[PDB]
Amino acid sequence: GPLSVFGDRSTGETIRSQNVMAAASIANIVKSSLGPVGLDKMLVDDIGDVTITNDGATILKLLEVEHPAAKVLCELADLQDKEVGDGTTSVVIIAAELLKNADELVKQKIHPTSVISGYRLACKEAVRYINENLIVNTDELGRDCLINAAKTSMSSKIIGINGDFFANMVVDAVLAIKYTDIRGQPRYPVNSVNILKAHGRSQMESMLISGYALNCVVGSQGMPKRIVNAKIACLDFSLQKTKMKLGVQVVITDPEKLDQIRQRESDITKERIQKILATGANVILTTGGIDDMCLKYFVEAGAMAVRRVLKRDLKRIAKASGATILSTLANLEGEETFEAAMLGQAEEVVQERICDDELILIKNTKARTSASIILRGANDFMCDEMERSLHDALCVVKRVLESKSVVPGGGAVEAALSIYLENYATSMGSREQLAIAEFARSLLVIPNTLAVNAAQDSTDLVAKLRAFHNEAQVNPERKNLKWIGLDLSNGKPRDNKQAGVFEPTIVKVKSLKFATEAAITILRIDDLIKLHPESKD
Amino acid sequence: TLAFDEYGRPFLIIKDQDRKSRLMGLEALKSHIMAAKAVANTMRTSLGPNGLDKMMVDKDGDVTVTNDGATILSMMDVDHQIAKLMVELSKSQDDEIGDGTTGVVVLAGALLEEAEQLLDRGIHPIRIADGYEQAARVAIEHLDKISDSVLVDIKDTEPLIQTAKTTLGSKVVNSCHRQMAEIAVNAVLTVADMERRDVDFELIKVEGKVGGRLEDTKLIKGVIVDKDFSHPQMPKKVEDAKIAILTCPFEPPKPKTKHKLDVTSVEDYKALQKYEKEKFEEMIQQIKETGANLAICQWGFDDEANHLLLQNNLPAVRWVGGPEIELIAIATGGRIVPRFSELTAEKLGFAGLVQEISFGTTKDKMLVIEQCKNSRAVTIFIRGGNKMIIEEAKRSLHDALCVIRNLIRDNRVVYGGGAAEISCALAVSQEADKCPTLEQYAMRAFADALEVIPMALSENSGMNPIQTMTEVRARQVKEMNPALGIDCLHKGTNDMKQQHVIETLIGKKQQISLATQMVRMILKIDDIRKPGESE
Amino acid sequence: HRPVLVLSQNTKRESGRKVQSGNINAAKTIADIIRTCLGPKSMMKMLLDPMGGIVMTNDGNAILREIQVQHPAAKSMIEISRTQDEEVGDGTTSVIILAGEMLSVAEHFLEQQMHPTVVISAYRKALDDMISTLKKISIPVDISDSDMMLNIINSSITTKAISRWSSLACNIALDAVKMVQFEENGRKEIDIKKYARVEKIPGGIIEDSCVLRGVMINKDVTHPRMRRYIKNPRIVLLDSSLEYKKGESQTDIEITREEDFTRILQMEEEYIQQLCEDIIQLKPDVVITEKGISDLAQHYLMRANITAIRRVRKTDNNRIARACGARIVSRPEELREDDVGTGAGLLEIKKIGDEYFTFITDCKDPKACTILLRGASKEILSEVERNLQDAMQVCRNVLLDPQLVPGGGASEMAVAHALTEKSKAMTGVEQWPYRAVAQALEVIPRTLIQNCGASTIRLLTSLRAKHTQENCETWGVNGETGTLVDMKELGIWEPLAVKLQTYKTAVETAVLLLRIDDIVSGHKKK
Repeated sequence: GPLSVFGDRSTGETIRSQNVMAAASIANIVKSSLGPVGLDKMLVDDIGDVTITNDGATILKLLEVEHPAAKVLCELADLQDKEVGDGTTSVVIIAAELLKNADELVKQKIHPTSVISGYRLACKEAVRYINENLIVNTDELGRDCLINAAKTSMSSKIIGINGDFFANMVVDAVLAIKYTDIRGQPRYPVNSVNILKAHGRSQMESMLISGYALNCVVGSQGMPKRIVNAKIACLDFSLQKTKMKLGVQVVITDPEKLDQIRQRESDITKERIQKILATGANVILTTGGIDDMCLKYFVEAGAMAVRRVLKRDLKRIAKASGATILSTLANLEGEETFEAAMLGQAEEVVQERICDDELILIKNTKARTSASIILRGANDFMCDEMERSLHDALCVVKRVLESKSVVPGGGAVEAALSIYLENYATSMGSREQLAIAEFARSLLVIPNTLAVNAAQDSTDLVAKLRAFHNEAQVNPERKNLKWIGLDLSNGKPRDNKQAGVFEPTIVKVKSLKFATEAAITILRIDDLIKLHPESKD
Repeated sequence: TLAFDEYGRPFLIIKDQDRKSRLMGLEALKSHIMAAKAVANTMRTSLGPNGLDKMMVDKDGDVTVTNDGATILSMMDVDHQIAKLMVELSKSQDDEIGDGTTGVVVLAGALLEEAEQLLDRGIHPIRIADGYEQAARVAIEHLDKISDSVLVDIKDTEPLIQTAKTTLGSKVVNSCHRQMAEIAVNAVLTVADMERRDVDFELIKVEGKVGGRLEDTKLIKGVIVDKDFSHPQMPKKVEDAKIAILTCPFEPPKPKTKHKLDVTSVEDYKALQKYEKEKFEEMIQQIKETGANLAICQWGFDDEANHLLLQNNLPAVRWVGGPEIELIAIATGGRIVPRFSELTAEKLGFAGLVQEISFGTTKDKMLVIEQCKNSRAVTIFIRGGNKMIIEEAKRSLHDALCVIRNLIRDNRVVYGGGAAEISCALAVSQEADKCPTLEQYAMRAFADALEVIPMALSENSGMNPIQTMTEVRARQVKEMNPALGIDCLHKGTNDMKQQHVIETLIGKKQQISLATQMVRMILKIDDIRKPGESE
Repeated sequence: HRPVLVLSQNTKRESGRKVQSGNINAAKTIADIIRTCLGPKSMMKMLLDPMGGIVMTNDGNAILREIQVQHPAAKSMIEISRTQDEEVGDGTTSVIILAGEMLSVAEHFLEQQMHPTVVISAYRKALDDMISTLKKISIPVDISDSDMMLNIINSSITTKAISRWSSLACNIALDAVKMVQFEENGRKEIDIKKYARVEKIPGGIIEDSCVLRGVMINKDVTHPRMRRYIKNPRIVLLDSSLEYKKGESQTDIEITREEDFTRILQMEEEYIQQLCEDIIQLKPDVVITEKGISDLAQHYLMRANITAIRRVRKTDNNRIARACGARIVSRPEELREDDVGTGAGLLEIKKIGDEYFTFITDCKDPKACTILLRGASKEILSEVERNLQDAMQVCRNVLLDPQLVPGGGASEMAVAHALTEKSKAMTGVEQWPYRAVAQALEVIPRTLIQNCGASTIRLLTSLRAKHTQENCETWGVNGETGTLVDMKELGIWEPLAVKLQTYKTAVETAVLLLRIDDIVSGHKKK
């Protein structure tokens, strides 16, 4: 009679209903943290580690989900971080609503294949519509779009200050790391910016360092802690007493030579450690270690020798200071070389006291003038959130510089698209007008959620927004009402272009494409079989 | 989801929802049909002259071997709400007609089995149920076309004996194939009311005593009770009985209310002793004054009465039960007398030889009445070599008595042996294509289901159902449809007119109607809410 | 047993008003632990630890570190005390009290249909005016005056239990900090963390405590034949051993001739001789190392009349170098005259309670010091050691930031009034939660007079009234009398840096904790 499958099998409307619930249980998490009027969450694990955040990415990475329909939304959020870098909240909210509306269509006997087909047509047209209603590139706005974009991205974060303190640090830090590659690629690799934390002064005393901040110490308390006009020697080999390899053994039948053989183990080390200093180097950076004999030669030479630093940071210093990293000897069976002419430079290398701890800064570097940001918070909870907030802000400004196009924020994009698609649904409305209209309606979840979190009348505030966007589409008298959004502080419409509310174009075009694919996939899981684990036999 | 909402809270609608089960779809319908297959597979094994017996073991360890579907299906331990209804189907047929205890289950099962393909074709479950009504009307209308009888219930009882032989032929009493057929006819026709065509089931009693053989079963024109003469030396033979039926104990009359007689003097003590002695004498002489020579009493006797019964040559028995004195008074033409002082000759019963029978080494002392005067009640006395054959013989004669009653109710008969079923299947097929609007598949399914009976009969008869059905169905079309059926030994030809295979018209009319209604009420269900474990 | 289909098995959620008021209530609860550890009349708290020890203190940070809480919001207030302990010295109790009040006033407004971002924004704006006001009421310090510096320290040890011996503790702290004022390259530093050693020895009385012009180590001489008293030693500091060890290799020496066994052993003795000849060329009196000294090495050292210390800790050897002026080397073969600790003073090995302590003191110009504490037991010694840590931090603070603010509650009242006078022109929804900050500031003089047993109506009413005038602005609380005295006569002055950080921490603490609307518990990490 039944299948002889040893697990549990559900078909029909059982799974079609469960996937809607599971998807909602995820959207319900991040809906409350949308916009500047949202509030933060505190996540506490089983053992007592407390994380403060409000971003959709960190929250969904930390919180465990079990239903296979919920993992889809978690993966969607992870993709947004990879492709864009920001905006990771609306992709879960919008994607969940696409499923909710599709469920209503399926229960009305609209064939799943006609729901999917209609959704793809609506997405493709939405991409066209937004690309025909763009505001301006970044040439007319100049630096104003960069300060505004930074403050826009901060509006929902702990560094959402009223002033321009952080916005200036972010925009200048990104512009200071301009590296042009072949064929006109003025890249801004924000991943190279070292962000430091310290529990110290208030937020408005954070530093922007011209140069690089290396999380290291001078070490032996006889070395100088400030060098002016330094030459930097980057190397990656161990400054230690010379060791033999396992394949070589010392077999002595004449003890008279024992003392000479033993002495050799220190003669090689003491000569090489001095010949790298005869080059004129002032600061020596190594990822290995410096033993007790070797420290003497760095101290007495008046050199700063920093040990046990990360390889990922030494490579960044060497590129920024113009140094070559020395790993071994060269010059085609030369005796000893040490590449004396390949030292880097810096105007100053100094160790400072940063919240009763030690940090060595390399100033200006004289080759590429890299940047580093050192954040100050009151406690560890703030410091971790501030680092996350800074990383996001650095990414948004990067994307604005690379993709020279801005769109209005404040829900203006979703409101405009919700009307354009309704006209498409009528014009091509044969059998799929229901799926196209529902796709368009799902777009309004963004100005709706923002109104709710702001404690505004959602049904009046958003309805008024649509009235302005409709007039400029049905009365073509150049009404110029298509860039109006919501002012969540007053409950009134605002002109987002004059208000300075800009968002990247890509955070909207890509979110629509990604949410569509996920929304389609979740609609084709009518049956579910789950097998019992091999635990009880 | 239940017990989990989108907000993380529990979601509870009904009590103990986690212990419930619901599955609708087409799975409720397939589960009902599949469960019915398990029922049909049981009863198909006991259909026809070669039908095999079942051994039923009761919860207390008692064992009886029977063929009667009413005794097989009533002893089931099936915990399924639809399979239980299949038993009720056999009950309704047993109560109204009393014959087709096997047939209605096999037919109803075939309708459910053939319906399986109709659901897989995408036909609405209810349209299937309605389609069976359109086809059933055709079979019923043609069933009443071919029918004839020459039974008058006077003397020409040949087709009536033949009907009893057809019914009994399926039972385990064929060693008395003729003897029990004649007993059944004589039992009913001597009590039936020809004016209204009514037969009172209480006028035929069935008794039995273990021992002897089936061939010793007799019809007694009278009553059989447990005889126990109060006086052990009382003569055991009355040649000409004048029977007094009395419902009063042979003891001094007492009031029904609280009495508490006050005795003070010795004259009071001694005087009562005399008065009580006289009461014993009067109550006996009041019987003799009526000419009575045999008393039958619901109550017992005093020791004083037994001596007076001896001296007055007045035999009597004791502690005869309610229904026994009721039947005796009717069978003998008498009346029940409340008291001794109300005795009169006009209320005495009249009967011939009164004797008790001793059986082997036992002390059963059973009554036999030889002669009676226009009695309207008979008793059947069943013998047998073991307890099982006697109890089955009771059911075997019961069926024979029932089909006789059915002919009295309605004297229209049909030809059996599958001839009626095959002819109906052919008739429905001819009209199934007039007109194939929507119901073409359903009406053909009905016609195919009707053949489950001659096919199961062929299998139990040892024949291939394809080789048998294709020949008979062809022969019934190539020539004017004869009453052509099937049999195991063929008896020469399969002409039901020459084999004398007789079945009642009203029997089959009920089998088709009741089976169809039962199928409908179990098809039109798509949700079963049965509870699971207690906790 | 078929399970219920769920997500996030065995997790809990709490959201809404149960969190908005819940987290504030948690902060209110923990805030009271040290409420009585603010004023000069504080009581001692006896804390028991699971190890079996006892801590007797009134230091706000030391008390809170010993309290284990379950509520995830209370843990945030513990972290606040951790930050303050490193940024400032005596900015402890007053920060936890004020931070709690910033949340208390928030609860009032949050329940009045105000969005958390309006309450948070109002507090962030108020900070700018509290910081601006403090800088306008400061007084410059001439840090070269001995008496001004001693008075500043006196004001920081009054609260603590060693105030009875203020005429001793103030001099200990002031000089100990001066001895660790470093300037070698182009950077001025005051190092009170690596070289400001406090050495406590049970026995004696607290009046015996002193600061040593040098260092001491709990070590004896390697050999009794070596000098225990050297007036003017030439000190050499070694990091290497004076032993012979098998090298980290696979050396295999075949013994084949009659003499081979004894010849190998002779060379081992010659190795020690080579080292002994190189470490005496500088004519040292004292050799201090970290690693073992062989018996043969001691033979030659005794002949040279050299005093040796065997196994000195790295933290002690680096401190000796700073006090005696010697250089630590790890290669005896490269010893030079420049390594010899000239300018060092007396070496003497003393016995304190039948335990040896080596003193290297009376140095010409040491850059490191040890504070020698004596007392009945670890009870008083632990109290003194911790209190001196605060006194040296407060001395260091004003030496780097020579600005004082009139303390004892005078600062908090002046700022509260400055906020009120500006608030009159806000003319918006933020006007009311802005003024609420000024009310929270008054908790400090309120708690100062409550802990003294004084009326909370008579003193605060009069004190607030006095701060309506622009002449004094220095009226505060006399924690000894229970009345109101102009701080210009009490002399209670507090570092500006501590006052600036106090307000910055209190406001930023609230910014974090007022944003939490949802607590998620029960998840595990991988």
